[PDB]
Order: sequence, then structure tokens, then C-alpha cells
Amino acid sequence: QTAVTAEHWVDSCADWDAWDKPGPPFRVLGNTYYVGTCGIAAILITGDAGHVLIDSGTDRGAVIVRDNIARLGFSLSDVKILLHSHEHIDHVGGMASLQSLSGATLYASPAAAAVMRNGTAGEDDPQAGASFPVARVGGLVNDGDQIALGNLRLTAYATPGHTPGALSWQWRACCTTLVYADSLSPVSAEGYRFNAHPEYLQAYRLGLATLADLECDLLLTPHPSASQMRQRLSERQSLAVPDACRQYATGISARLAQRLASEA
Ligand SMILES: [Zn+2]
Ligand SMILES: [Zn+2]
Repeated sequence: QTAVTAEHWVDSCADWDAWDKPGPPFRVLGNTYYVGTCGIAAILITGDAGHVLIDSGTDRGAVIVRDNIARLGFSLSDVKILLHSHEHIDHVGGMASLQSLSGATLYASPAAAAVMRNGTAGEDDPQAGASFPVARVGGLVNDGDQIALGNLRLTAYATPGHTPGALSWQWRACCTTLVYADSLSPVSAEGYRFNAHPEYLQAYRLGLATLADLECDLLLTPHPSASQMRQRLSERQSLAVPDACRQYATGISARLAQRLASEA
């Protein structure tokens, strides 16, 4: 009838907080929970035949994710499937620790699977320049592929640009359609330059135009402040906004247009 631990989250976590700062878990909607840190998001989706967990945070943030899952009363061994947003250390750095202690099978896009297998980028990664423990990928996720676990059902959408193998996940919670849209930010390491890889930008455009048109009632981001999750939690009754994915993707296209303006 209102938050309850999401109110505690607003009091405990700030906007653009530290990646490894401990934070409380709260319920997003129905079977979907937030189990991430104050700076890095981790999405837990519970079902009758196990749970799905998206993203791990860093190797230090995975300790907070493990704690937050236990705070809600859910068993880590009941986490049967691990998913990812994109293959950066602040989101999948502790994936190997969560996979080892839960026994879940980790699904990843081909480009992300190479990073998890090697523990590092990644020639075409815009931020190629910290390594993390290697993880065991059990399945490959392509564009439009579905993930099934009992009554749970998630569909992935290849939305590269921030990373070559970034994914955006969409599921239903009972209804409401939630979308875990990737960071998609036109950020990179100094000296990478976006305009040098036009093969990388057309696919960037293709995923952005796909994300904007997805059925999308509630928006979630690996960096919570990317979708103003804290403001939506503090200001309103629900996290769901009409045209949430349409506004977010248009904002990314605006940032991308200004990023390509810094070419010359
Ligand atoms: Zn990133
Ligand atoms: Zn990040």
C-alpha cells in the first residue's frame, strides 16, 4: 500500500551512490525485487521453480546482493538462472561468486560471454583499458531469445553501444511489464572515439529504436539513478511511468547525438 523497505532505501541510498555501498532490498512489483547496492542494481525475480537474478555488481557488491536475497527470505540455491545487463566490472564483476555459491547457470550474449570467460574486455568495448574472476557461462543469449524457469519468462533484446554484448531484459510481473534497460550511455575510455566504428553505431541505433518501442510500463536500470529510481520511489506511489522506455531511449539518443558532436 506503499514501499516499506523502498522508503528505507531512499533514506539509506542516495543518487549516484557508491557502487559497493551496502543498501537494503525492496520489492519492485509482485515477484520482482531489488537486491542490489545503493549504486549498482541487481534484479531478483522469484518463481515456483526457482528464481532468476540479473547482474551481480562488483565482487564486493555481490556480497551485498547475497545478503539482500537472504534479508528477503529467499534461498540463494533457489536462484537457478543468472542474467546480465552488460559485461562491465561494476555489474558482472562478482558473477563468478554468485554462480559458485548458488549453482545457477549463467546465460550471456556471445560478446558478453567472451568477457566472462576471460574476466576482462574486450577489443571493441568502448571502455577497454579492471579484471574480475572468470565465470562459467552455460548458455548463449541472442536477440529476442526467451528465458524460461517454471512460471517465469524473460525476453532479451540486444542493445549494444555501451558494450558490444549489452542486453535489455523484459518480463511481466503479476499485469505490469517491466524492462531492465541497459545503461546504453555513450561513455568510453579516453581515446576510444565512437565515430571510428560505424558498424558499431548502426547496431547502437537498432537497439535504441527497439527499446523505445517495447511494451514497457516500469523501467529499471543497472545504475538506479539512470531512470531516476530514487526520485520515483520518493516522489510517487509506483515506479511505473507511461512511455518509460520511450523517454529513456530518446534521452540516450540525445546523449549519443551530443557524443558524436564531440567528434570534431
Ligand atoms: Zn558499463
Ligand atoms: Zn555501469
